[PDB]
Amino acid sequence: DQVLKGAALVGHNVLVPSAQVAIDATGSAKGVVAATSAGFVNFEITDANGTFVKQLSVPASAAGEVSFAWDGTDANGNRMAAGKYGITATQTDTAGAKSKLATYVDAPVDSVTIGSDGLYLNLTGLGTSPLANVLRVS
Amino acid sequence: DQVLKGAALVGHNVLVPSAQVAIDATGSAKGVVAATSAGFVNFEITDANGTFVKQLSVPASAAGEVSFAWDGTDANGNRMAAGKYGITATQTDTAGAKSKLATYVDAPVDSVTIGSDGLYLNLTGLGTSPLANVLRVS
Repeated sequence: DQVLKGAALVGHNVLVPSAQVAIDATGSAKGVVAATSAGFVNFEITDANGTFVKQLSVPASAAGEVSFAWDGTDANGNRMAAGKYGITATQTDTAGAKSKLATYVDAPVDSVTIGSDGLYLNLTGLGTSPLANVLRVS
Repeated sequence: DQVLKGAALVGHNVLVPSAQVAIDATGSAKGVVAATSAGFVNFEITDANGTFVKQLSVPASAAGEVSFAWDGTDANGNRMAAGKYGITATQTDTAGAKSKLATYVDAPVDSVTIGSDGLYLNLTGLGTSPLANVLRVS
């Protein structure tokens, strides 16, 4: 099946549901979230223990997709260590109503592996992901 | 395309990436998370403002899927109001290393709608979801 030819993903970038994002030493982690109303969404980055790292805010013209991007630095301008960081997204509509939105992280498909348990994508920085958890190639 | 016959989803349950879960007045919200190591995972339920509601903990024989279930009550045994609640999952492996895991919520596909923007699933309690964000029918 092309459930095999999904090897064409190798070399490209994908969007997968992830509660965390990753950065190397050069920096930058991007992704998107689906806003259900107009307003703004605040993306909070925490560390291993759960310590505050940085916070981003993005306006939302109206319901729809909304992108985010972390430069890999803390609120104090400091470049954080390469590794995986937790990310939480909270929406606030025009009215003040709050809600948690699912985060989708963008990552490069370094390679694909086909083992006994099906086909898996080896996402750079993030790790492993079953071909299926993919939201789309963007 | 059967990208249309995915109307067979109506009446069944699906697993979709969600940062929140929902409960009616009778109760119960379930879902799953993919543990990357053996240990335990703690699911924390928060409210609209972000107030603590309840916390669940589940052991993990080893890397793999792990299910969760909230009875709709707070840590103090109180039945919370019907509605949407935020859920966060944190893994702790045998060693004490912590990590945030992506949450997938199980919800009944009340119906399917096909509009100008493609086909959408009307998930009971959660709301809307584009056919694609679905992880699988379970």
